[PDB]
Amino acid sequence: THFEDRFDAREHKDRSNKSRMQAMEEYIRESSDQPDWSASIGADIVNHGRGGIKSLRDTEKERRVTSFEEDNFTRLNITNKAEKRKQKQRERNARMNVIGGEDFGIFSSKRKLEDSTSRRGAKKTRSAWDRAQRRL
Amino acid sequence: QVLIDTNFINFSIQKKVDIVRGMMDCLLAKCNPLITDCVMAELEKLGPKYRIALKLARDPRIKRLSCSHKGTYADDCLVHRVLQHKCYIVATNDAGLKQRIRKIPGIPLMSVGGHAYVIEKLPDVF
Amino acid sequence: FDAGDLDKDIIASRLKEDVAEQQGRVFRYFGDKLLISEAKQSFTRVGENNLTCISCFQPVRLFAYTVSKDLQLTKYDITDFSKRPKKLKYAKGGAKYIPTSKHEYENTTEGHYDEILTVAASPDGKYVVTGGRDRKLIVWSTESLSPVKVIPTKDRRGEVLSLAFRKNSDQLYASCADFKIRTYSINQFSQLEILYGHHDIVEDISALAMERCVTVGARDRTAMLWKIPDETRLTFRGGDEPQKLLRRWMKEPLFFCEGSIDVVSMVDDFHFITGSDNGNICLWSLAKKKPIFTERIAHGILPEPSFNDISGETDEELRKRQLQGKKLLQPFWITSLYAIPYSNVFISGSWSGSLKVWKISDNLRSFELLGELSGAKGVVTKIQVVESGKHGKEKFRILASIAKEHRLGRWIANVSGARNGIYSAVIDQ
Amino acid sequence: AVTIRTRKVISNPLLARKQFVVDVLHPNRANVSKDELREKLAEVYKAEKDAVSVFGFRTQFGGGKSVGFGLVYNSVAEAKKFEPTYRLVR
Amino acid sequence: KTYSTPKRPYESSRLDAELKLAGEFGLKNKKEIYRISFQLSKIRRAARDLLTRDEKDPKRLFEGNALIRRLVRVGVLSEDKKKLDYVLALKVEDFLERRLQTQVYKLGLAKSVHHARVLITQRHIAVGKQIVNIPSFMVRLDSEKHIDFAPTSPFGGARPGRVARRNAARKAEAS
Amino acid sequence: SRVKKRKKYQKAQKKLKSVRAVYSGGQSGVYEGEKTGIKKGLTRSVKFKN
Amino acid sequence: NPKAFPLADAALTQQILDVVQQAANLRQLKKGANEATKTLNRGISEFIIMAADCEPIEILLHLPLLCEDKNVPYVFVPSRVALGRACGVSRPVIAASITTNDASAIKTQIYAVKDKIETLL
Ligand SMILES: [Zn+2]
Repeated sequence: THFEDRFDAREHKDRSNKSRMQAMEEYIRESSDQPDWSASIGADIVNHGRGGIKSLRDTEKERRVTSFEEDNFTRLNITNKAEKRKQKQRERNARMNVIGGEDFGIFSSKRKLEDSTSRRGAKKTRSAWDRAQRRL
Repeated sequence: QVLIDTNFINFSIQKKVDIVRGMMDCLLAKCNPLITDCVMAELEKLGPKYRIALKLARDPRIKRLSCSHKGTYADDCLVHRVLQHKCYIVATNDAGLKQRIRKIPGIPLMSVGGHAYVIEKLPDVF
Repeated sequence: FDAGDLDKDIIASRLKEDVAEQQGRVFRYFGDKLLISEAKQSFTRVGENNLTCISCFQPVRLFAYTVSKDLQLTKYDITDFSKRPKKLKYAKGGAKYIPTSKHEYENTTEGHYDEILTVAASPDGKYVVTGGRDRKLIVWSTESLSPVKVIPTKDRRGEVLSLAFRKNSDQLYASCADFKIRTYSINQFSQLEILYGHHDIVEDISALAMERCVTVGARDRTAMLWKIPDETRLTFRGGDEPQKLLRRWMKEPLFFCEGSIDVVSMVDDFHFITGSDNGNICLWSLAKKKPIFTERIAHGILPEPSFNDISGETDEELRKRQLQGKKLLQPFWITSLYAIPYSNVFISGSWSGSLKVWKISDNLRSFELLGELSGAKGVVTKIQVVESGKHGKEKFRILASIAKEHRLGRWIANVSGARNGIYSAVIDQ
Repeated sequence: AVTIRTRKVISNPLLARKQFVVDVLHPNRANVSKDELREKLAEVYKAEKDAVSVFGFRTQFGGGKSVGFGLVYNSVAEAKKFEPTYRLVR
Repeated sequence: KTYSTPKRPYESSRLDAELKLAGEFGLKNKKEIYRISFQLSKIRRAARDLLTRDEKDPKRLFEGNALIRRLVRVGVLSEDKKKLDYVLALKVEDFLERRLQTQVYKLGLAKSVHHARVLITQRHIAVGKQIVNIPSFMVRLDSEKHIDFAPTSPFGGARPGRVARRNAARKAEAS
Repeated sequence: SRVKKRKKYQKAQKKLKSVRAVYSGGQSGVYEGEKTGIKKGLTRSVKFKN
Repeated sequence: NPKAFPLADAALTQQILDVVQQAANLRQLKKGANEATKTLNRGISEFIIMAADCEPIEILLHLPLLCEDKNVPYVFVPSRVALGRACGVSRPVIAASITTNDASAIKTQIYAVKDKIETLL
């Protein structure tokens, strides 16, 4: 016949952030029983005020920058076509949705919770003998 | 705790909304709707071609509270339960009853229109 | 087999000069070697009263420090383990060091004017620092026993509650009643960085060689581990319900809810211990939020007050009815808890008059009683373990400070046979 | 005065230098004025000031602290060879 | 628009609502209620959509465990009300008690909400490490014990401000 | 505007003491009765109509 | 039959004394039996914490006679000493009181305890 034999980056690309739904992991953090590395109090808040406190996504993505800056000893900056969205549309996602540093933008979503889990999604017990071994 | 007319039930059927499930859409909080004893005496008195309203009125989530009156007339049973306490929230769609309650201060009136219900004198709409 | 994980090793292969930055666990297992039955127990009677803390410098001569509510930093020697501790120098405070303004930022008087609470010796031996309710951290030169630097805490509520040095490095961590944790360099005498987060006053802090400290609030029932540089922290909550204990025991005593977490010692990097007021010594683990082993009342129940005292009524059978039997009873608090680092052994001290020393199990999932040191009596506040000798066979000297009161206030009944002074005890092998 | 903490002390013998991230603590002052660090980062070592090079100081917000990157060379004549010209002029 | 105007702009009651909420809590205008009331209407419509849905449906299970736990941490919902029947009932006074105007005043330090408003906007009160000077700050639950005067503040432990330091220098040269 | 909100509510809390008799404080003094006076014929009580 | 009735549970001892500690810092706590007596006369007390282990039990037992006259709730806690550290006082306070103050940050928390006191009555 014919076969492509083509290498793919997208199949090796991580898709963890696509199905990652935030309210599902908030159950995880209570049921993990590991500690979770909360920062200090005044180390959170943004500009003496105006910018709402910190998202826990925000102390993650800013941590990703500091982990990147300490490796390469250099800084990244005001590069404009990315900044005009990702500072406008992101800091308005704060004031529209975050309240006291905790996100309430989850709850107005049409992204439904089922489509991540979906009765384990793939590798599903579609036959009868598959159902006996999950009982095993 | 919301009082209910005959008329609010009748236009609830024509506009395809549940009472309890449909009130919570307008009101956004939990509510305990409660038909008085005078109002149930009207719904029976409306007769045969309103009996599907009389089935929907007697629902165990719809509460009932008695009254001490000598009469059926619930348009004036209701305002008298409102002046003496002012904790209730009247659900009517009678034209004369709305005018009877819009003069009373601080009583959230509630009517049915179009798809869902509407409230008037609640300050805490949203 | 990964791409970046090889690259992570290559970059970290070149990484250099991390000694205290690298973690160390429990490796020292002399807990079965110790003999507590025949271990000698020597007590001393000092003239001052209401002793508060002991810290002891140990070289890489041995030494001892005491501080008492007579406001007296006192300079001692213990370097011979066969004799009682000996006076070298002292420095009593007083009321001549009361500040002039009494309200300003400045509190720069050289001496303590009211109620010291805690002491700690710098691990180089060059300095020693005292703290208290006078909201002044005064570091003292050891030799002439003079105030070398006085540090105002710059807050009206900032009374000092505990002092904690890093091992072999003079980074000084200090706990304060205003929900603050001040951190200090001592060689440069400068304020490092301020940590925040307890809902209650911070009664105890301890450290190791690493840049981490563990602090406890009193009533909040939380113990917090810290990163000093990244300024992040952990949260360790207790919360053992008695109804989960009682219905566990209904498948077949008393159980107590936890009023406070008072003291804490850090045994290694991944585990530590905390004392409570309901006699709990909880072994904690960094992987878990719940304690990895709870051991209920250590020193036992507090002695029940007498039947004649509580009623004030001449009918004798009526006196026992008011007591309500088991309901009135209380435990001993845990007012002292310290482990020699990286070891299987820690000591608990209270006013039951028995320094109940515990052995950590080698799997580090529970601990177990070693023995008791019954020579002391009355309220015990602090514990410093000082070792000597060769590598394998080590002579020790537990030192504990005994007061008739607690560090922080009276809160005490029917203390008896208790003298102010140092309890010394040498355990061999 | 000032107090300095060093994190990730990484040695690069290709350029024959000690790299580290510098964690500068400002107890009350305003800032640290990099010439004063090139003084103080020298005398924590043997460096004879101009074999150190500090550049990446962005402050902790609200003051109190600043974080950046320090380059400590060996053999001070090498500082003319591997540093850029805009750090020679500083 | 971060805030929606109500369907009834001018009633007899809605005007006498916003007299009181601005009166007791010391608000600047009519706008600062509607920023609160719009965000609350997001949360309350979310809670009704979780009660349209059956129990053991995971969207009611997980997001319900999220929303209640999220409202504990901002201190609006008390911890004992750990059910979705209570997150409906919270009115807009529950958010305004968590503002820094009232939470300074109700902690002390003020003598009045309007005096607590002035202490915020002049940078005296501090929330943990960072000094905070916006009064609608919405203090979380864990942050509540920590509200205190700044160390660089003359009501705290610092030097006096200019109007004492000018007067203290004035009495020296006068005398 | 934050003053006119203050000086309205502080003005519209005096009116509230005049429309109804709003609760205030408790009784912290010593004295028992009333300063403004008793009327015999008022009956400020909501009567339950039939 | 016992004179120190009602005595609180161990779990309720925690929830009471923790509310006492914040009311100590907010200055709504008035400390001492002779001071808690006065707030019952002024009518401004919320509820009354009493120590069961103080000797005698009758030196403070006038308060439930004074509280039930005025419908003010009251409890017994087992230790005067553990009420001391909740009080922030160097000496054991054997009787405390929570004053009614409307500018109370702990107002939603006091009424959680107060409702768990009337449960005992
Ligand atoms: Zn009727």
